Amino acid sequence: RDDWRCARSMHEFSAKDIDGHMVNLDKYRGFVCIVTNVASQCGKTEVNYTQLVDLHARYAECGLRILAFPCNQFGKQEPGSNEEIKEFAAGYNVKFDMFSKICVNGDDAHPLWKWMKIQPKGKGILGNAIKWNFTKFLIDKNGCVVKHYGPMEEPLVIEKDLPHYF
Ligand SMILES: *CC(=O)N(c1ccc(OC)c(Cl)c1)[C@H](C(=O)NCCc1ccccc1)c1cccs1
Repeated sequence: RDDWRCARSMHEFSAKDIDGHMVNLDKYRGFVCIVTNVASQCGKTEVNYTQLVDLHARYAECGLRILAFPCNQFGKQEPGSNEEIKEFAAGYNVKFDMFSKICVNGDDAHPLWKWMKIQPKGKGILGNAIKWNFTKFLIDKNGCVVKHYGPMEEPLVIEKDLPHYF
């Protein structure tokens, strides 16, 4: 639709988790979140999953949460079913939140992703297009986008930004 344009927080959105159940993202109010588009057959799948698991293990007790959205739009590198992707993520000992596969670009992009991309200046992205697998957004406790990190930036580079938002 168009109402996503008017939102001011991630917490105004909902999304289906990887089991198919709708999740209201306002449950993340009060938590610092990394939101990322993931893929199982990407050249950087291992480094992204393992470092995201490591960050979550290290900072969940501080309030860090991670929202992973599978997306097949980049080299068709997430071709499997939601059940297969859940089983894949389990292989990296993922304990953060897996969502159902979505689009992140184009007219059928999930509204949360349409919204994140238009956030200002250094928060949202340039060109209204996610470029590849494993773009990361840092979301503060109020659900606002505070930083983004591109497909080639390892998740551990986010660690230096976390203390300003916990
Ligand atoms: C979990 C947590 O939030 N930590 C922390 C506090 C404040 C900030 O920045 C505002 C950040 Cl990034 C993290 C832990 C932490 O507090 N570790 C110390 C453990 C402890 C031991 C005894 C009593 C109380 C706390 C941090 C993780 C890395 C650096 S600080």
